[PDB]
Amino acid sequence: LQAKRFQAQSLGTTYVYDFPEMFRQALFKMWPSPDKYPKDILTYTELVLDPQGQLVEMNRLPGGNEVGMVAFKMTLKTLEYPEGRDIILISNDITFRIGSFGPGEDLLYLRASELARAEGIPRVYLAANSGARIGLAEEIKHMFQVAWVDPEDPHKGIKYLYLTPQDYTRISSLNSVHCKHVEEDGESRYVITDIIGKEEGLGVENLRGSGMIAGETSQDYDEIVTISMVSCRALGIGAYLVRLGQRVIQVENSHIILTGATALNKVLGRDVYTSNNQLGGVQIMHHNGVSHVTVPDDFEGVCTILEWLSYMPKDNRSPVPVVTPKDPIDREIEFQPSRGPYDPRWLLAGRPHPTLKGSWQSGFFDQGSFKEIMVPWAQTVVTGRARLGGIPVGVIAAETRTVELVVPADPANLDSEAKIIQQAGQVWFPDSAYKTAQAIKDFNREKLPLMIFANWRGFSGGMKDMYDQVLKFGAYIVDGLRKYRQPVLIYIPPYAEVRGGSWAVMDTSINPLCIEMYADRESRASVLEPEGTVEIKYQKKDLVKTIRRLDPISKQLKAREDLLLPMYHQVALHFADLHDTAGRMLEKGVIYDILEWKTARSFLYWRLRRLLLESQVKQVQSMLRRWFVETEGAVKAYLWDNNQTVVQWLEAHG
Amino acid sequence: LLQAKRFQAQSLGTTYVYDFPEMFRQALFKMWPSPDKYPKDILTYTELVLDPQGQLVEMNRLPGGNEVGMVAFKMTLKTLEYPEGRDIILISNDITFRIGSFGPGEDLLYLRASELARAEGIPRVYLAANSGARIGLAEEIKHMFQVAWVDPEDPHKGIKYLYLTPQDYTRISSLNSVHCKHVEEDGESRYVITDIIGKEEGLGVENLRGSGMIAGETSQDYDEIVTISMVSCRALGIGAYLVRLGQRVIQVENSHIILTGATALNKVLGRDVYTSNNQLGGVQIMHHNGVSHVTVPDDFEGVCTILEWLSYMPKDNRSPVPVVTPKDPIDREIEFQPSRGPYDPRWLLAGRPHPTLKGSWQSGFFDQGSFKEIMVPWAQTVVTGRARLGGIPVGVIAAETRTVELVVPADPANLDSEAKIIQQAGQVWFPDSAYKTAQAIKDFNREKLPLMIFANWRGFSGGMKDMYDQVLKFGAYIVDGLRKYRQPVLIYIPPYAEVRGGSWAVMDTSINPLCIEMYADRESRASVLEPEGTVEIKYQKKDLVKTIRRLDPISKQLKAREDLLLPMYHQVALHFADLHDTAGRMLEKGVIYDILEWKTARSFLYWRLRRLLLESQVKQEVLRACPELSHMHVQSMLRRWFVETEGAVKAYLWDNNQTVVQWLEAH
Ligand SMILES: CC(C)(C)OC(=O)NC[C@H]1CC[C@H](CNC(=O)c2cc(-c3ccc(CN)cc3)nc3ccccc23)CC1
Ligand SMILES: CC(C)(C)OC(=O)NC[C@H]1CC[C@H](CNC(=O)c2cc(-c3ccc(CN)cc3)nc3ccccc23)CC1
Repeated sequence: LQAKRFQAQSLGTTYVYDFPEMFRQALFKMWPSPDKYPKDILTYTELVLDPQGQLVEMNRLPGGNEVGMVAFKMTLKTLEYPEGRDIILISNDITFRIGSFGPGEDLLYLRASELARAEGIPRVYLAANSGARIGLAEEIKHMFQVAWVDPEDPHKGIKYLYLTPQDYTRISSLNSVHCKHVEEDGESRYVITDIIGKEEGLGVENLRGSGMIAGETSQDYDEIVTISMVSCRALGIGAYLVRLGQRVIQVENSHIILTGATALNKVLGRDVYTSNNQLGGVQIMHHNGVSHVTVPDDFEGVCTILEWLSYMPKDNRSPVPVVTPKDPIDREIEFQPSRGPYDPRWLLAGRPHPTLKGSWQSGFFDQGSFKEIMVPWAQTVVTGRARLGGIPVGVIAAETRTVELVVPADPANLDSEAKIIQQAGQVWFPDSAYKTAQAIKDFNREKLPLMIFANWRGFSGGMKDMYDQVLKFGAYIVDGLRKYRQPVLIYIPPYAEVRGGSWAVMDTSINPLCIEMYADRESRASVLEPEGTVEIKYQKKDLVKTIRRLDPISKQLKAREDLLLPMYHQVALHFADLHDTAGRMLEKGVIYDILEWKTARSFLYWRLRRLLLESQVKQVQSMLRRWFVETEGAVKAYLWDNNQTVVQWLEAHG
Repeated sequence: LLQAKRFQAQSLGTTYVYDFPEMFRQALFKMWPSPDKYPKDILTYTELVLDPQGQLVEMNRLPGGNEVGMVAFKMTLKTLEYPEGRDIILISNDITFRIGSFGPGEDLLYLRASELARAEGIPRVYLAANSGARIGLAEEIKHMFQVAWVDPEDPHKGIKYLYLTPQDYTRISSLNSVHCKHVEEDGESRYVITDIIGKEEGLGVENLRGSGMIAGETSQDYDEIVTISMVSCRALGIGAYLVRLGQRVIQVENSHIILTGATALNKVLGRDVYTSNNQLGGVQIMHHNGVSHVTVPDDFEGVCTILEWLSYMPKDNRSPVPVVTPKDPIDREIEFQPSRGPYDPRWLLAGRPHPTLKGSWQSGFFDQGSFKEIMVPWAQTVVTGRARLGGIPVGVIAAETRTVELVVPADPANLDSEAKIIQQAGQVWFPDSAYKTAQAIKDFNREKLPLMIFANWRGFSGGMKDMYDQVLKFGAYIVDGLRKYRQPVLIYIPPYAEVRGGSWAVMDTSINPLCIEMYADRESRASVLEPEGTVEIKYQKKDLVKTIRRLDPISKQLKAREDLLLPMYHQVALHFADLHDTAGRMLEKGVIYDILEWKTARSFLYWRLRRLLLESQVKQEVLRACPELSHMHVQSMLRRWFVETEGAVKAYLWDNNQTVVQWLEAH
């Protein structure tokens, strides 16, 4: 017990059978107000496989593992689900054969993953592995013979390897070797054509059990909630498993590798790499978007899992867990967006008052609810989870400030150095387009609604960015949104803009059943900005036609026009901006309704509470409207355009 | 009379839209074998025009008479694959009508001809020669609006607001072209302009809802039907998006696929960085990154590339693959012999027109002249294309073994940038070639094509820069693409080729056992690690020393004998680890269907693919009436039906592919 408990702590990780006590303890932390802690906060049954190759809920004593993989079906008690929520907890045993994957490790991972898929409950995976198992025939190793090209003289080569007829006969019929009988020199010998071995998990068959678990993981992300935690290391198959599950928590001083540092130096020849953390540590994986969040220790990772889960429904057949809000809906929004650049997280989470202490300047979402993912990667777009009157939502927000990308130096070219790049705010770069698509896909498979705070000038059209695939990454936004199954609320806040190519990828017509567009009183939208519109449709000739109409002096002339030209151009710009308003967006029907920031929280809440209520009842629209008319009256029918009325009605009638 | 529009298109380096149908006709004559066996009405088409209710109607009319800068055609084409005819939808911009800009009607006519191709489940062909979303200003309000200056002496002080005189607010009806707040400044009535709407439709944000409409439709099209796009002259904004959402792109030389022009970007940067639109989205960029699958010198050569791509694709999303009678026999051996060292894998696929003599050809795996590659300059460690195996069209993916020389082109925005040469080791999946592979898998799956993988991978790139460039994300896209694969997948490791660890994992039969079939050659290899790797962890100096003591007569002083024997008994350990990596082991462990031989692999895999295709159609007819039956109820039915007709003496021949195909084709 303490021998395995030492081997794990010496490797910096948590011993596998101690993990459920980290879950029971973190549930106490997440729980609000003691004394009133619930009875049986954490209940579980260890998942083991029987000799029939089938899973069984049998409960034993810790340490008694015959395979280097441990799974548990658990029931957790949370503020979201106080009676309990179920998950499947798979984990690698870092003590047993150094966390390698053999047939028995692949099979348990598969059968527990298939059980979570059948129930539709979250699959939480704990990674600490050495990848697929490796093996040579040790029986054949201590018996095999060599036939040299010159028996003097090891140089010149080898003809083949053989077995003495006594030894070929001794290993039966056991099927461990394929041999061709040969009469050479004067002795009978069995040329080893193929080495098979009388053991499982020696080569090729460990890849079939790797493909098996990759395909299952691939499919789970599409039907259930998958979460992966990297502790110590994730190698080859272990690294691909975390990726296919998409939501990765990387502990500090851990690595997500495909091949090791020594292995890569051995192939390349020279000593390129220093460590495995270099190749796939936090500085690589938290920065390129493979890792969603970093944590100091395994305990903190256990907390981040439950934290993410608190935004997610119980299973794939249950709605989002809406909780009684502590922060009211009847409040205005203290924080006010500026015309110039600002941090979009203020717009979401609020901020401490700029001058006053210890005051808080409120934001769109409920205080303390805004939890961001993929923070260091593709900083021109903000991705995360939040709560709106207790409704957990997926959050996507454009960054308006110029950001800093630090491409690290390539240890492979000794003349390489870190490339520093500036990325302009309100722009979808190849990376930010990828991030926006990825968060769309991830939040859709969590069965979460989506909230986008829109502020985009367009996609980057520069040579490098076009070479780097912006066209391909922008197309993935259009499809992520088309495939969206829950409500999508698109909002342009005050002094924000959505221009040409950006609107086209998120418009109501891509998915009208989910997408709804809301524009602020002070927001803008058009094909080009006024400058672009002015240069094509409001040229110098028209500009001179305007002076010779409005200027009373313009009745010599060239002296008067050349003075007013930069002034009547400012006129043209202002004229063009008047065609880009929310007033025009409403007249044309491209948006649902014009919003006012201070009251946008309360409006969007009731509209969101409505849509989620309306969809559950459906799991047909005219049927819902007629049932309102039937119960409230044909005289009250005008209130069907009022969300609070309809919300309070749906919550009552049912 | 309309020859001026024809002259306006020639000067823009493109074809006039009403001349494209006659190019199709001519291209079908070129692609028709031996005259005069030319079929009656090789091309028959109708023009698709929108009615005033916004509905598509079939019209037989004279050219040059469209009142929207978009044109659509419902074409019936007589080809070798379908001699009685196949249907396509042809949509194209009209570069002479408001410079091919996308307005209200242009967007509705693209959406309606697309939905018709969706509803009919047939190919949708789009020819791009556009200018992106249409822009405009309210011209009426322009010659009438007033400026309220903050200091009118003195206009340099700025603008307070723009307004209307009481006179002009009345004149402007009942027209709803402006929105005003009534003001009393100084003493006279002024109607402040708050919002300019405009009389004419298709100015601002309504064009972007029309763009979102067609974007979402093309995105659906690609997933459901065959999508092909060609680029002539230019593809701007929404136009660039359309070609990409359709995925399969032919870019004509000298044309550009861009989001924003060089002039506008230079104004935005405040620096004269770009000199041409070609530096942004010309073939130098689009053909070198995968957005453009192929390039052609002119509009007629690309019209030929569409029909060429179509010759591998079924007539609709319901039909089977167009199987043509083979001119190149199935009964033949492959002449080209893969080497132990690197070779061009296009020699393994298409052969070569003979090394010594000249020669016609030294035969390859596929039928002569049938291999047609896509994405030639992009991610050169993987080869992607289409080909025919005894007249069966397939998607082709082959690992490249030669060390590829990648030229990273100079960034005119970056001052220290030069044309950089990077080395891409053969047999390795990099962030770019993993992406290229998953792109081909996903795209060929939507063509409803069987896939054939000629595998030779050492694994994925594990270096720091490559891990940072997303090799895990892209490698995972191979898993997701093969799992969702719907037609047979024939993976084969050629002679002297290898599949190691990480590379087998992404493509194993367990990902899609209903589709995936694994075959290995007698001279191929596979395992978790390369011999050198297996020997490094599992056959250490301790075991190496032990062997020296057991197999060396002299080793019975000691330390000196073994030190001069260690470099050689090490090579012996490599020989030992390599015999675990043979096809013999792969077959024993049940990881491969069978061990094949290079010479006879073409004959073998043809009858197995003919079998797989024939049986899948039987399985479909069966699971149409009773979708509760499985693949195995279908397997034993045909198996027992064969029993039981031919034997039971010939029962062992249910395992022979040619025999079952012969029984199938006949029965
Ligand atoms: C440069 C950064 C990194 C900021 O981003 C990009 O590379 N692209 C993002 C974005 C940039 C703005 C663009 C919208 N452009 C305009 O509204 C605009 C257009 C034209 C213009 C003129 C003629 C044509 C011909 N159709 C097109 C544009 N000229 C201008 C001059 C000054 C300021 C803005 C503009 C979207 C992409
Ligand atoms: C080769 C490059 C760096 C261009 O590509 C990669 O980044 N990844 C492909 C990679 C996949 C993993 C593989 C490591 N596997 C081994 O089996 C291995 C090979 C050799 C090895 C060394 C030298 C030679 C040349 N005589 C051949 C193999 N040495 C090792 C030492 C320790 C552990 C594993 C290995 C490497 C390829």
